[PDB]
Amino acid sequence: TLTPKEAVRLCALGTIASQPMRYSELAGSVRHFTSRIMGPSLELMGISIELLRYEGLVEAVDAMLAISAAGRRELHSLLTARLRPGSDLSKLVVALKMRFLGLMEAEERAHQIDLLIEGVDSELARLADLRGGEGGSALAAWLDHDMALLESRLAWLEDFRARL
Amino acid sequence: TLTPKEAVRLCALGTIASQPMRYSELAGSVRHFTSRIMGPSLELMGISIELLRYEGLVEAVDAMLAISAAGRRELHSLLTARLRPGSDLSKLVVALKMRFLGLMEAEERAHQIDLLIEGVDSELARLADLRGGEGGSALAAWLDHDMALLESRLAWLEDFRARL
Repeated sequence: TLTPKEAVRLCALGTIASQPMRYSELAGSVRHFTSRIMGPSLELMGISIELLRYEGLVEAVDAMLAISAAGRRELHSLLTARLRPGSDLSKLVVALKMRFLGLMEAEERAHQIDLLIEGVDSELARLADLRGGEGGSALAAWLDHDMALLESRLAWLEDFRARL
Repeated sequence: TLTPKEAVRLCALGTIASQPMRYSELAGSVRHFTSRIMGPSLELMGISIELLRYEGLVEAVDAMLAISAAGRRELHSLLTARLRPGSDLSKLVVALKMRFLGLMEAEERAHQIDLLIEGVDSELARLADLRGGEGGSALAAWLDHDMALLESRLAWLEDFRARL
């Protein structure tokens, strides 16, 4: 499974592999893509595009940049790597909140469910932003699917909240 | 958002808060619960139940143990903490695989989708293990819901694989 720095690198190397770009454009794109999927991700702000040029993964010509042979190998290595159910700890935390819901006071239980609804709403809005009409891509297909499951989760949470 | 050590602590403190238990029983329960939700989680093996007794969060009477006043405060603090879309990096990694699917060779694309199916299958089996008949709890309700969304994801991935 990839480290957060490797996930950001995968995003940068894949983005630059399609078409050459200016440093500012690449940084802006990676920041937008990663933050729409993961939320603000403030811990990743230091993971900048400057290091890629340092290791010869990206080459020049606010400079216009492009991928290199070393960058393409790193790209394939990163891209063809396994996921894990480890590296999505929120599933455990939510499962623990559900399991120990009775240990909280009534008011606090309702509040915790309100917070989960707020989070799903927020996540749907970010994915809708990223999705933008005009399908065909694996990404557009995946985003439509992920949003459909999120809409079901939102309805389930609202049902739950209404039963409390 | 909680650290992995804090999530394991939440599991331990909530489990012991219901009924007193022997060290071995508590360790076994936490290991089973956390690993069914998160997969093997081999990096968390060092996060043992021994430290809880060290900080006075749990007290004695392979010793029989029980929660203390300090443990109950820590339990509430951990239990009433926000989640984040940060701390579930697999969403980004899968989104990146979908976005850059065209950059892989045809055989590798099919293989990557086979791996995602294998992961969802595995996750469903672990959650089915944890769920065990006899509803009513927030956890049973949440697990039935999460499994329903996972079954939809499995069907979507199989559809995707059949179109390649």
